[PDB]
Amino acid sequence: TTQNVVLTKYGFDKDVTAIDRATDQIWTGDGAKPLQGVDFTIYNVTANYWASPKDYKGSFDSAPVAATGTTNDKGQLTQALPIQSKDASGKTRAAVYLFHATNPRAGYNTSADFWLTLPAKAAADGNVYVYPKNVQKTTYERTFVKKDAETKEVLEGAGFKISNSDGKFLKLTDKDGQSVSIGEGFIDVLANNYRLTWVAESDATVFTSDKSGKFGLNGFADNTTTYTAVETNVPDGYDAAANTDFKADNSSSDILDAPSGILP
Ligand code: NA
Ligand code: NA
Ligand code: NA
Ligand code: NA
Ligand code: NA
Ligand code: NA
Repeated sequence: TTQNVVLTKYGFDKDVTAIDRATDQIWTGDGAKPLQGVDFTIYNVTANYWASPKDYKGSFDSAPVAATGTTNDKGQLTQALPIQSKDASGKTRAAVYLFHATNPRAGYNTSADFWLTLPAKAAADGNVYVYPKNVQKTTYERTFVKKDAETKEVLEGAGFKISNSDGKFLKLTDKDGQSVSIGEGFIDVLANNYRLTWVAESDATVFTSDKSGKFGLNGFADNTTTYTAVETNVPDGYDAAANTDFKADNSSSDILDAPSGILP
């Protein structure tokens, strides 16, 4: 015999704190953003808890995995869980489950671990509703406009790589670390739930100026680190721009490409 636990992850403004809600309350978020693609492990902590209930403080040491999952487009993750389970001595008990975020949405801190006993108070539909809490982090972005140095008009199709002070280069991956194909323009890492990794130059992501000359991305961790934009694919008939040092300071600035001279 099991109960359906429905986990819903909402994203909140940095300075707004959610009130606790009972497990029999169906809460729309009012209308905070549902967070898709968030990974949770549910641990069966029945044995850890019943070792000494008054001392339990959220340990999942040696606890088996009851289930894993990922939030969907509604920020939701559903899982049927046995209401009873065994303690360390093989005695049957009311089951205790601990919910552990293993991969938070880009731009968010990991949720706090929480746990509960089953059977729990359920909503009118028979489901048990939980709502993990976390804090949105402040991330930063940078935009560049590629231009013709002579005409001052924007330049489409110029390719760039980005390096850090270690000489490693930026590669965008999906939430699971896999490669992704990146096109032209400003890349919305936050909306796409991408990750910034630092790799060898040959494996780096190439960013390309779009029809308005624009390229760049959001999702930088800080605004103090210096990075370097290096032009790797120069439009035909131009000379490469000098390397451009920058901070992810939410600004936009121009990068100039000089037309190649032709002599008689
Ligand atoms: Na997981
Ligand atoms: Na355990
Ligand atoms: Na018992
Ligand atoms: Na994620
Ligand atoms: Na957690
Ligand atoms: Na791009």
